Order: sequence, then structure tokens, then C-alpha cells
Amino acid sequence: KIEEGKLVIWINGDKGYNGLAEVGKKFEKDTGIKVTVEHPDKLEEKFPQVAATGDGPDIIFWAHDRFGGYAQSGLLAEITPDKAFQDKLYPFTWDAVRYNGKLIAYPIAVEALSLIYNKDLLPNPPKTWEEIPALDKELKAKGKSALMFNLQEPYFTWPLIAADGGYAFKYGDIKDVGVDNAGAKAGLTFLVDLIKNKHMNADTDYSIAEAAFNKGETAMTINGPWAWSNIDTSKVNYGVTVLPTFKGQPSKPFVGVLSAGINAASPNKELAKEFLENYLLTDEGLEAVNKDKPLGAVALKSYEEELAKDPRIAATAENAAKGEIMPNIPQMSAFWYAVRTAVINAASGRQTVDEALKDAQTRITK
Ligand SMILES: OC[C@H]1O[C@H](O[C@H]2[C@H](O)[C@@H](O)[C@@H](O)O[C@@H]2CO)[C@H](O)[C@@H](O)[C@@H]1O
Ligand SMILES: [Zn+2]
Repeated sequence: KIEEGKLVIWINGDKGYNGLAEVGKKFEKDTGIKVTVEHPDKLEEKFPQVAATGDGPDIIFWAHDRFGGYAQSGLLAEITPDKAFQDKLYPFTWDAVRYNGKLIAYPIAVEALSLIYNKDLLPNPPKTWEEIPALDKELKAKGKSALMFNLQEPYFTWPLIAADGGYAFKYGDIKDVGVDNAGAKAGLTFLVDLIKNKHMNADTDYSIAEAAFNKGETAMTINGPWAWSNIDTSKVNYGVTVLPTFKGQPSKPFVGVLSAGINAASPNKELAKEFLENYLLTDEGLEAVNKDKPLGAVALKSYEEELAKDPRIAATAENAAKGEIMPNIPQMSAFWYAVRTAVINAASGRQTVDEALKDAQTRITK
């Protein structure tokens, strides 16, 4: 079971878990309460597994879309922030972590994907998806490829799929699923054509794409704020801008609010509330993590009005506006699992675009 008199936190491997472990150090120095940060694999799936038996971390971090499912399963404790405290964050951030009338988590940062490009290789990144193939051809003269990004996680391909009309649950309505409509078919087909014509490889994942771009072999990649620090290290002269358009329509990334929830079975809920409100959700707490791995547009009114002036952050916000905040309903997990399978199947050749999205639609509704 969950150890008392201590705090165990789970945050994803691509986040600043050191910047966090640091915030924990202060907490410990100030309370004698040790704080352990971990980033297990598939934690979004492992958490509900162990929390269901009363185990798991005291605090779990993840985009808000997975929390509705957790709250539904009674795995999250209700959080008690002062009306004053919840006045420090934007009303839209709180709505993200609100399920059936209850606030089930603490909003941390707003995440949206952006087009990241190499300024030296491409002083002027493309505005449309359509011109990328030609650009890839011309970049051969420099021994480079045009674009590389994670094709294994639907989160990354969804912006293109939803550009021409694809959608999950229309503004949260589970009876309205659009993963297999015309827009979705157009988007995915473009991606598969890019692969068939050798402009991209279906096997490209997060690691390969990040190395390819950071090692300066590819002129562009698609990723969130957490990827910037590593690029900074690479010394690549990069820029962050708006995602390309498809069929004239802007890419629509699914926007996620990194959030921290408290395990319903935790005997340390008091220590967790303290840590999160007075040690993390401050202007300095977020900074400590932001410096490790950028968070993006934070939920904290005070800090976001500070940032947002950052070019990269402003671009993040721009893309977020053209996209959509993610549902938080329990059904989101089935949606992702279905689209994940469909994108990999269509991209690998296992299935045609039509068959892939059809099956995805079925996995979701039937
Ligand atoms: O790909 C499906 C996946 O998308 C989102 O996960 C994001 C996460 O929100 C980001 O913070 C970052 O870590 O990249 C992840 C993609 O690998 C959804 O939040 C998640 O539920 C979904 O399974
Ligand atoms: Zn071509």
C-alpha cells in the first residue's frame, strides 16, 4: 500500500522530473517530508491499474484527458483549493480538470504541438503540408530530409487528421464521433502518401525524430514545449512556429493541460495539497521545472502573463487556439487506442486508410 509520511510522484519521462524533484527538495527541507519523483513507462495506464487496488503514487501527473476516467473509477481525491487559490488560474484551465461538478486535479500547464524548424536549413518554414514533399526533394541537395516526427503516438498525427474535419467526440459529445469522416480520411491519406512516396518512414518514433532533428539531419519536426531544452543543448538554431495547413485549413492539435491528481487511497493527501499549492503552483515552483523541461503556457495567471512574451510560448498559444482542448471523459482512452492502431496500420500498409479508420470508428462506438 501507499506509504504514509512520504510522497511519491509520477510524471512522464519527457517532462522536467528533475525540476520537480528539486521542488521536492525544498518541500523536504521545509517539512522533513521526503518527496520521491518517478517516471515509469506507460504510467497513464499503470496508474489506473494499481490505484484500483489502493496502490500507486500519491500524486500523478498527466494531460487532463485521462483524469475523467480516473475520477469515474473513484481513483482521485477531490481537491480543496481556496476560491482565492483558484483565482490564480484561468477559468478555462479549471474547466479542464472539472468532472461531474468536482475539481479532480490541479492544472499546471497548457500544451499544444508546434512546428519546430532549423533556421539555418530553413530560414522560412513552409506554410502548408502540401509543399513539404517538394521541399524534401530540394533538401536532398544539402543531404537533408524535410520533416520527421513521432508517427507511433496519435497525439502527433492528430493535428493533420483533424485539419480537414476529423474529430473525436464533438466538443465532448460521445454520440458524435468523427474519426472516420472525410476530413479524417483526407488527413491520414496525406500522411500515408508521404510514406509511400518515401518522404517519411512509418517506423519513425519519438527518439528517432528527436535525434534526427537535434543532430541537424532533418529541417523540421513536430513537438511540444518539453522538447525545447534538448534542442537548446544541441545548439541547433531553431524556431517555433505555427503548424502547416492542410487543404487550406490549419492543423488542429488536441490541447492538453498537464495536471496533477491526488490518489484517493493516499494517506498523505494533506502533504500532497501542501506540496502542490505552496511549492509547485507558485511562480517559482513552475520555474524550477520549466528550467528542466519547458512546460509551455502555465496555468498560473501570474507566470503566464510573464511568459507568453516568449516567441516559442506565443507560437504554442497560437497553435493551441487553432486546435482544441481535449475531452476528459472516460471514453478518451478508447479513442486514443483506436486511432493509435489505425495510424500505425495505415502507415505500415497493414490496412488501407479507409479500413483503418473504419475499424477505429468501430473500436470506439461498438
Ligand atoms: O498519442 C496519444 C496520447 O496523446 C496524449 O499524450 C501526450 C501528452 O499529453 C503530452 O504531455 C506528451 O507527453 O506527449 C504525449 C504523447 O505521447 C494524451 O494525453 C494521451 O492520453 C494519449 O494516450
Ligand atoms: Zn513527392
